[PDB]
Amino acid sequence: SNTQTVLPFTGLNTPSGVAVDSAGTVYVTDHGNNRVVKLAAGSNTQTVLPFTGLNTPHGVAVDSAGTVYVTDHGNNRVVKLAAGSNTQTVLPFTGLNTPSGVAVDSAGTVYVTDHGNNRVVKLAAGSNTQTVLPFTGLNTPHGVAVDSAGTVYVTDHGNNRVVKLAAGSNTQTVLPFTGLNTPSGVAVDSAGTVYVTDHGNNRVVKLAAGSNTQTVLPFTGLNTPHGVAVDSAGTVYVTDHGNNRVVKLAA
Repeated sequence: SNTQTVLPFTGLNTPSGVAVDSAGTVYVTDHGNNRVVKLAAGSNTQTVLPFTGLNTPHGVAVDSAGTVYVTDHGNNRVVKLAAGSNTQTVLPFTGLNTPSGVAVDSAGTVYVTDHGNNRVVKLAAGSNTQTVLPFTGLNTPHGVAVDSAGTVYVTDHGNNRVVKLAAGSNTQTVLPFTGLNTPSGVAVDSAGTVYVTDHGNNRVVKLAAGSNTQTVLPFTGLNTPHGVAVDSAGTVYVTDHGNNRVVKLAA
């Protein structure tokens, strides 16, 4: 599409993460206001999720049941809220330092970019002890995403690259993105297309599987975009952080 839509969130300040569930509900981390807000598809009014004690929250993810996972970055913790629940759960990660991105796979495993420790950790559903993914040489990583085979994608923000790690592998792969001037958000769709937000170039780029064709999505007027999400219809959502808005663009 060459039509982008500003979602009717209101009063955002320096928003970071965005996520979209199978029903089309959109969640955004309104980082500068210490809140997480959501818009149901077609809804006119945003609602603040009843998280408690959030401080400069960053990443957000949502699973198939509508559970919302948020990196409570200012508190070095990750919290989740089941749909309809008023009582958040603090996930039992340990030793986090300014965590950023969060993702959740089909098995309910939660992946967190432990940005301040240059590592990515994961926590299986029902487990109380995280594992460290064997990425190497990361520097201030930001976003994280996971596909259906369990392959994990991380934006290695400080090294201006996007790297991926298959489940059970020791060798990470640098993806053939070009001209990145520091990446932030990442997402992956069912076709294996990888989407990245490019901070210094104020743009969202996607990488087609196999061909490795890179295309700049025709968003316009972006200013320091942060989070990116993609829904089942292929529509791309970006947190336009510098402009305090969330924008979407159909394929």
